Amino acid sequence: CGVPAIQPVLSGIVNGEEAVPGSWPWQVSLQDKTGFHFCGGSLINENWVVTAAHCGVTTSDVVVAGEFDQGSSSEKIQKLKIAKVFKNSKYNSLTINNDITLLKLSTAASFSQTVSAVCLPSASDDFAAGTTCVTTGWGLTRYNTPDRLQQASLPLLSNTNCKKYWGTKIKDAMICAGASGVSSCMGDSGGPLVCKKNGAWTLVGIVSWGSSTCSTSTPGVYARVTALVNWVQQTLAAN
Amino acid sequence: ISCEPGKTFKDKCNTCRCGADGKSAACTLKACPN
Repeated sequence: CGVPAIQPVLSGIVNGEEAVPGSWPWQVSLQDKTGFHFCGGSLINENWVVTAAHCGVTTSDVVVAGEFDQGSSSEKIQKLKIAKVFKNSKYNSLTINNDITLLKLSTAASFSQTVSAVCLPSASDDFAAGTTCVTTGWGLTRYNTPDRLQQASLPLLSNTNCKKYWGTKIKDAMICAGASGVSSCMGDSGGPLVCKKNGAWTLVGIVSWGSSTCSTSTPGVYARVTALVNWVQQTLAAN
Repeated sequence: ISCEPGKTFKDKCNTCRCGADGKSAACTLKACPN
């Protein structure tokens, strides 16, 4: 996991840049019956996708893998149906805490050079503040919806420094990043925030919430995967 | 933007919590059909 067949190129979502096609193989798009993209997500293995609980995904939605340009019709993509939705029981819709949902596919995904899985961290893993990580998505680039997958590098913050911005809204199951020139925005929800650990890209955050105006001077908020991995493991082990 | 401080209102398809100054707010980042 975490090693894309097509190596990504970073020259270092608002103020991001266009990514190399197929360089973020675990990035999927969640679409409704009409084909409307409403949230992002990440493949963790052939049968499962992880995304945000607030996205409100149902077994009537579709997972699209291997995509780059959403306006194109000549890409070799995979439209996968959803078997079951597993929302985290501790999700609080008022505080947006424990913002994580698992999707069991009704048909396994076919791995290739444009479709593969991202690695999951260990609950004890240490991702230090200041580390430069990456977030990707098809969300707004300006307050303008992009056709092509965007990417951005940004530093993780410590929850103590994030509280200076959001106060009591920052819970332990949350991690912040940004406030450095770029910003997650509408349409990015459920997408990944990845950092490289021992050579492999690892999922450390899931786009959750932030500035209503996608300010590039305010840190974005993501669900902290290390505080949620045990739940993921239990769910997988039981299904 | 202008909203009731601390109040949890709902934008299009996203939900938000008005800033402690009624001048801003924090919202989820979903894409809405409208």
